[PDB]
Amino acid sequence: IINVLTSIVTPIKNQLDKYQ
Repeated sequence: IINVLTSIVTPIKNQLDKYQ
């Protein structure tokens, strides 16, 4: 679950990174 939750955060955080 934790690595999976982090697997969900991965794209979102990088999406933000790309957005910023």
